Amino acid sequence: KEVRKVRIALASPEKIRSWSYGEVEKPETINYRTLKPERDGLFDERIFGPIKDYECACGKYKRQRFEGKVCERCGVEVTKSIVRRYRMGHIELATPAAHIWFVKDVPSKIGTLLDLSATELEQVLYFSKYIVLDPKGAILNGVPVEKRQLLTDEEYRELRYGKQETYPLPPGVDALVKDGEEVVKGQELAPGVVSRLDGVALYRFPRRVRVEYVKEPKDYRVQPHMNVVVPEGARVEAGDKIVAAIDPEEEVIAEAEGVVHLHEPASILVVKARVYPFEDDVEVSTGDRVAPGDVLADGGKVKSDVYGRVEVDLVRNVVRVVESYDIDARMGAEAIQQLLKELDLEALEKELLEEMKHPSRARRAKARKRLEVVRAFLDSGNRPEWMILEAVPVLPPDLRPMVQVDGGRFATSDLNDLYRRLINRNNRLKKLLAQGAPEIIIRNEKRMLQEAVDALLDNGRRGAPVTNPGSDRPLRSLTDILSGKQGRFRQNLLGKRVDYSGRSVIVVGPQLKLHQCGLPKRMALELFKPFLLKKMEEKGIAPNVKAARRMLERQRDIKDEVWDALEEVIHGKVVLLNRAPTLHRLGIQAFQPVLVEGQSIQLHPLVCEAFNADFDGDQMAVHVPLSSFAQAEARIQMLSAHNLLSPASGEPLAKPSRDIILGLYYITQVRKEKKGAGLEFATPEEALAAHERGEVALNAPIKVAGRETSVGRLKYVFANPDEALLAVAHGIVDLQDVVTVRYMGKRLETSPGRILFARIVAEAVEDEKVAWELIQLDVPQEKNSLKDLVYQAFLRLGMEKTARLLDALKYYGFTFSTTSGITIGIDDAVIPEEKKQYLEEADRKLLQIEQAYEMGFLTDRERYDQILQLWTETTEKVTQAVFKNFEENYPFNPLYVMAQSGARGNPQQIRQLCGLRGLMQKPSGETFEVPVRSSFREGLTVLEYFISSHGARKGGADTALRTADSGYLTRKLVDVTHEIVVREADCGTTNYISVPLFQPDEVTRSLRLRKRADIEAGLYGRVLAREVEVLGVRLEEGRYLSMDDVHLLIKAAEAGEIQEVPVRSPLTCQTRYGVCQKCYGYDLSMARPVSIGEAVGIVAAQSIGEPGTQLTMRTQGLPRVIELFEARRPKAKAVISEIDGVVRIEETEEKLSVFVESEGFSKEYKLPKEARLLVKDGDYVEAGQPLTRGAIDPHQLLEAKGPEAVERYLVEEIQKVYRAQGVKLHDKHIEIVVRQMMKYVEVTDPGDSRLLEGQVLEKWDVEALNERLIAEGKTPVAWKPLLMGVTKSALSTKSWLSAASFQNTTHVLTEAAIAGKKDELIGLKENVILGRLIPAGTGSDFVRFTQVVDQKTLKAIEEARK
Amino acid sequence: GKAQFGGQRFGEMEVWALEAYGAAHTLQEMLTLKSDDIEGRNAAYEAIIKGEDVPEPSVPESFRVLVKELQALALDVQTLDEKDNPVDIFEGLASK
Amino acid sequence: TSDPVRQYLHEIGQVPLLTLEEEVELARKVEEGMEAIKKLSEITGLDPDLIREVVRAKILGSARVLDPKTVEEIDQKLKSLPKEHKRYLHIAREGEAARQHLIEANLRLVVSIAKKYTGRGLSFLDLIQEGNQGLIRAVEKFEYKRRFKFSTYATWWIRQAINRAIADQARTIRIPVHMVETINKLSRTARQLQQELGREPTYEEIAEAMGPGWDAKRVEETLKIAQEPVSLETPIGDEKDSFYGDFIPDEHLPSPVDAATQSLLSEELEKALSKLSEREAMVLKLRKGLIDGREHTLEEVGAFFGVTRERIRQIENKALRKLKYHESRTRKLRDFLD
Amino acid sequence: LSQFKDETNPLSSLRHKRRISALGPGGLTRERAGFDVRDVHRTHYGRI
DNA sequence: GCATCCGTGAGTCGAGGAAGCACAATTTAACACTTTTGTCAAG
DNA sequence: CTTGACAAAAGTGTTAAATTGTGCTATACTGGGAGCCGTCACGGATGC
Ligand SMILES: [Mg+2]
Ligand SMILES: [Mg+2]
Ligand SMILES: [Zn+2]
Ligand SMILES: [Zn+2]
Repeated sequence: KEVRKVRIALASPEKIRSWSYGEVEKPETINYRTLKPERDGLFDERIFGPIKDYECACGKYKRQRFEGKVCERCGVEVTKSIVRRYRMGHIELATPAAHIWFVKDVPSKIGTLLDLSATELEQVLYFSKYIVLDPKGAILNGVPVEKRQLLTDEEYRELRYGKQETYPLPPGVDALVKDGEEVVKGQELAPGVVSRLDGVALYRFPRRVRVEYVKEPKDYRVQPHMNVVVPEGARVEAGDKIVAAIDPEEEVIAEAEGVVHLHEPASILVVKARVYPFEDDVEVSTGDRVAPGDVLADGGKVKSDVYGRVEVDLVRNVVRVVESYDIDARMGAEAIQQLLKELDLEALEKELLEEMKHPSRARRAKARKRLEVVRAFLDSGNRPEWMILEAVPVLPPDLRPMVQVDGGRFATSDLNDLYRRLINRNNRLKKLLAQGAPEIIIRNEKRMLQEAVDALLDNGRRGAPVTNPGSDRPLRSLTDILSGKQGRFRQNLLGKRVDYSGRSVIVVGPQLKLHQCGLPKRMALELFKPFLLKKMEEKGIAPNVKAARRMLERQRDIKDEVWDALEEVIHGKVVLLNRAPTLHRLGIQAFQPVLVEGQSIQLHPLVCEAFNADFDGDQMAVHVPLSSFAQAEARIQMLSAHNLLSPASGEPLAKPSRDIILGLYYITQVRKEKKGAGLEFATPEEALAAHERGEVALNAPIKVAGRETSVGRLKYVFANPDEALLAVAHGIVDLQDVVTVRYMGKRLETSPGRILFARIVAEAVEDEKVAWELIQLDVPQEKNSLKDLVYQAFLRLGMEKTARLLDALKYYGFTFSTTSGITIGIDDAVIPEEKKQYLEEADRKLLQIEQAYEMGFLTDRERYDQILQLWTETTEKVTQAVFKNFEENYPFNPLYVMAQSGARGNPQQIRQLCGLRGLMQKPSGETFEVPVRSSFREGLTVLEYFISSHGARKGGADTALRTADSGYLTRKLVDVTHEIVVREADCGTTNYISVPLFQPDEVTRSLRLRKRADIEAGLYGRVLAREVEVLGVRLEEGRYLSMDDVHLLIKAAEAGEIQEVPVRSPLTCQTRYGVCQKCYGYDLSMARPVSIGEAVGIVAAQSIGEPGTQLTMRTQGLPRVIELFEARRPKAKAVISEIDGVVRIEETEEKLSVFVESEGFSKEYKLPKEARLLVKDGDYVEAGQPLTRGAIDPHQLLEAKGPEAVERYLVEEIQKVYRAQGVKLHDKHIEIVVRQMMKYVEVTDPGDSRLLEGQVLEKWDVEALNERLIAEGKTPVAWKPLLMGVTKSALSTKSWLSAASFQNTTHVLTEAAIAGKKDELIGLKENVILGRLIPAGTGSDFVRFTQVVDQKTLKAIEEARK
Repeated sequence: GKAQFGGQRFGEMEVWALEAYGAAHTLQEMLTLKSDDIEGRNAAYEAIIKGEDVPEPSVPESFRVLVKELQALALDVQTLDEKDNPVDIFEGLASK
Repeated sequence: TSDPVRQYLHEIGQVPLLTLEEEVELARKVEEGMEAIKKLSEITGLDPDLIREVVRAKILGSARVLDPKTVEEIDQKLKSLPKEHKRYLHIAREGEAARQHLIEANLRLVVSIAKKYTGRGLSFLDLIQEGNQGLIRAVEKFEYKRRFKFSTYATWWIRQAINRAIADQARTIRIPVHMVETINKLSRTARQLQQELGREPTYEEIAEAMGPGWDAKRVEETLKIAQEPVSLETPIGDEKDSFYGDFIPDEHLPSPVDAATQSLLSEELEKALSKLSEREAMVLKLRKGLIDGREHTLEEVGAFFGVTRERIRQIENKALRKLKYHESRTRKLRDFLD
Repeated sequence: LSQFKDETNPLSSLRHKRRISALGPGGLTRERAGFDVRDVHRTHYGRI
């Protein structure tokens, strides 16, 4: 069968014993000399199976013939050794031990069921306070003892063994109270010591005995080794023994008849007891417990009158009943187990339902939590008493191996040590119980057993972590194995090490195609080793596979035909290149390997930006897909030439880069001269003749008669591009000169470089007209123009022609950057003549400010602010001067060309190289008053360098502490939206979102058109929900909005015809466990409608998390994004109006108050004094509209306006941060993540359902329950929308596997085990953990069952069937 | 590690990239056939050296270790089928 | 509460220390109770162990988990005895109670003894509990007639129990007590020689100093045995992202190459055996274990085919020679021999 | 703090002997350290 | 409504590997002797 | 195809030597030692 669901539930002791093949009774692991496992040990062959396949311990059966047989001599079953990895054991605990996962995991589930606090549960479990299970008529301090009452050690001893005290008398003094007399509290016993409790007083050690002979008060002295054997006031006849001693020589006897009197006791024992004299034999014995009315002695004549412990004193021959109660009080996990057994879940559920109606909110919340736990136990079918372990399971020994390394040393895991400690403590407890150890020792050993069980289950959670003696390293328990970044889930389940994988340093390959990479010969031989062996076997290179492998083992034994065979193997196959970190989905790309001589991987330049890979020492990994499915997926979906557009924004990602852009811009830029630059003539011949006279330059802009042209456009008229480029080759004209060409029947006035670029595009796309329509010939080719050209080529031609154009552009750009002559010199950083003047003006203004400050016209703070403003203005002016100097005097300056073309550098860096470094910041954040007036070309001073080092180190630390946060946020986004897949073509929903085209600017307080980039990010590749009529164009419902449609909508908005665009979005998608094709829109990586089965959730998470590193960190930047995704309450939260109305300001010196007034309601908000109010008197504010500048609390906005408003606010605020950094990200991803955030609701009115008020569930589930209740006429469940962060939403998912593998593994696992949650394997993480086919991509049910058949076989089937 | 002649770590982020591409079969191979499916990897190697296609992969050993450790934590982890009947992924080797 | 040792010390601090007189009376009561149990067993004829267990269960009360019904029956039988025997029953009960009190009141002594044995592979509380076991044994064997205080006799048993527990439970791989003593003596001798010579001694000097019957080889083997196993989870590196288990290959399960070559060898052998006759191939498979069973002897195969041993040997040799001829003429099976 | 010596070149060992680490036993930790310890204080002039 | 203790989390690769002593109960190396073949002559 | 003689290979039955495990030391000892520390933010109960 096929695994479809995974169920986790509590394991009963009977089930645990059923799992085990035998009880592990000894802690011995292996023998030290023979190295064989010891019998009944942690590694016993009799329990966990044989060490080697088909071989018993006794060495009698050694073959597969006796398969499934258990040897009679040794007991080891004759089977495969691999069962050693799968056969478990069990340890039968002498006393029950509570599972720590159900004790210290707040809220304590056992405590929740028993209504016991964490402290009380810890005290009871770890033997600190007793708990009563049967009072047995016990009265404490005048209050009868009730059940479930906690008793300390003193209280338990008082109730169980009675009250007793010992007062030690000083030597020599005689007690004032006779032996066997009742005394009251405060009564003096001896002259130096007084009693503290009422009871019978007894002599402990009489030091002197005073016998009164009758014929003589003879006295005898008693020593510690002598014991009196007669009572006080007893008649002793001559010869009777009086005092017994070790030596009969010193034994004291009576000479004649007398009366024995005891005197001088060592101490007095006062016990709260009743004394009964007796004459005949007693019916009871010492240690028993009696009740009033019970017979004690004399055959019923003497009857007990009070509960207590009975003890017979033969010396005084009386029966003492100490007043005590046979109270049943216990500690440890046995009492907890008994209490959980006694619970009736039905009665508890009924009581909790009754209590749920209490008006108190805290009472209702507590009842809801307890009732949720009870309902989980009831529905799961588990028993509460299963939470306390009676038999501890034992992991198979191969999962905790004791291996022998090649060096002879033994390596073992910490689980062996934990099991050894547990077994030792259990056996010691068994021995102590068998030996009748006292209560203290037994209690201590039971506490040790409980602590050992806790350490085995989860080490370090409670108390000091258990460490191996001789070191302070905590032992690795099962919880530590299964939790954390180094746990099983994140290290061996979600990610694994793979075979057929290599790694090497990458180098740039310009000669490679976009779909090719340079795989080294040795790496290809090692990675394709099995295929190479098969190919060598096919040919005559080797006789068989073994000979081929032996040949390949030695480097000098490899012939020359092996390389030819390897080349034959890799024909058609592709390999996956990977570079860590894989920030987005293009970090792994399929390339067609090309064998190269060397050891470094050759990487195509164009994909480098996709890989975020430079060639300063990067390393990349190579993986080899094996089967036909993997090869088809790599060649069709994962191919580098097939992923030309970025899925995040839809713009091209494999586009011309630094050197390519530099070369194309250099050739496509025209020359501007200044020789003539204005001279006007009458006829063109005059201008030409002046040109040969040298008065005017070739490219100098002149006027011939009325029009403005140049000498080049008149002197050089080329009939076709071939003649122009032939003249360029001969050196008559340059690529940067402006001449007249006849292209496509049009007399253009352009440069031969631009005509050459047009020809390049035409030859690359093999279509002159389309290529002409794609390019813009009137501007130099910068990065943006090349990107637009690539996108237009992708739209008009397809992937293959776009890849060909990309390769041609790369080749030509590289060649022209090589031959153009771009170089960086110290004089290329031109110092403007205006910098000195600006610095002098700044110095004069600073001197004026200082003089004014000395005059007292301004204070320190505003003087510092003015200095900062002055220096910022000076820096901006210097930047403008630098760029004006470049664009006027040196238009082809390498720094200017690189900055303008976008190949490298930004205006700030060009300023630092050419202008001034500027202001710098202190480590505390303040900026230095004096700036760094010297640039890098002039050279900084030591002090200026030290000042700049502060900012440099701050930026480095910011990047270091920001990369981890960005990665963790990306992990959260992946784990919360891992289940989102395109699962159907259309869900049929009628809801939508109105994307606004106008933003309400507050400085003008009016609607202004948003930026084109924002509208494109919010509308490109989206399905129109409603038909839109703009500019005579009717976009029907269900039409995908392309870039042309977005531009048309933008133009219509500019014409004032449309205010907002209604589009279908994932927020309004009704598809369960995913989205629909018509709601997602285009697949931005292909500029076509999304294919059904794509994992859009993972794509969205990666797209959002990739530019997290680029966001500035320094409520702004990446922390703002994090607090937005987590729905955290901002510290400087804004104040919003809960209800709509007219605003009224009551600003007073005492307090600041804002009133929202309505027809019958009036709300008051007490604002802080330093609040930047953005609303004035006489304004109409709506519900949720902010009143103070700041960050809106998402929960307050959701509760004030509604789910749509809070979703829109979240999307807009998240997108604002990316806009501020220049990163273009489509709103689909943010909307998907927000939809995942808004997936949960809270029940307010249970209605006709079993749900509880305040319970949090999924919106889809409650909607289904509501429609089901409506179908058969029942009161619907009232629910309130709930917003939670990505962490809380991911942790509360229905599938326990993904939640456990994400975070809080212990809590998720314990909740799932208690509730018996069954994982349906809906998302992608669970299938990854189980290694199944994920329900996305080729594994989606929509396309998984597609069948391909030829014509002939299909016709045969039809003919043979019909 | 190169010194120990080990493979390349295919961590979580690479799995996310494969899921984003939708390469379900490649991801399954890299999780089972090429990593820890003992019978699966042995059969795949035998098929490749024989010129045949690799067989369908099976349950990884890592999931078996997960199940056994969860059982050692006294948690009953059971894998079910469409009809909710228990499914033995250990091929009867752990059944008494 | 958080510190188990603190809680245990607080618990043992609630039992006042025994004076000399109290110690003597408790020891005398224990001796008298043992003698009374002996007399009761002699008279009633019951097992002394059974009577002692019944008396101990009655003394400890019902707060303890043989079924209690037989304990009650035995107690009723003992109480049915006349007064001269109920006297011994009461003496036994008082002796058991005194034994419990005496054991309870000497926990400070065992704590003080065990505080000097810490750091030898066992935790403090484990040493305390093993010393408690030794203390119980000492109370069982203590005699007050010799007039020696209880501490003097109890210390021997407590330290003996602690040392035995350290020898038997401080190592993951258990080593017998005699070998533990040998290792300890070897370590002491090595340390003494090391401090005497001012350098680490070689095995020859250690063996010479140990005594007769010891050589360098035996010292080396003893040191090799005394090597504690190394943990598989010891981190290596500044970051806590590596462990020993990540560098130890698994050499038990066959590698994919090994399984592949085994399958290839099986297929080639099956193809080669096709050239043999039907009977010869079956005989060779039976004689070489190709039927997954142990190689059947000549007599077993002969009885299976109803043939004598000599003919089976002859046909097996002839078939082996034919296979050798085929291999020589083909050479398609030599590479698998290695 | 006892690190395996880096002696690729004499300058390597010379720098390694003159390194100052805020980590180690009793010191800070890689992921327990904020911006306060990682910044260049004004007193680092001429000393670090 | 708020101060406070507790628990959980904080990027990816790679390259870093301190007694002895006596005495009885259990195991096993060393042999000695039948038992069982593996093979060889006899055709 | 069979019918007897040989020459080891393995198993059975003692034999003590080696190894292993439990019992016993009688002046008097009567409550532990190591920590110990530079982080922030966010649930979430725990009380006042
Ligand atoms: Mg780099
Ligand atoms: Mg001309
Ligand atoms: Zn066996
Ligand atoms: Zn939809």
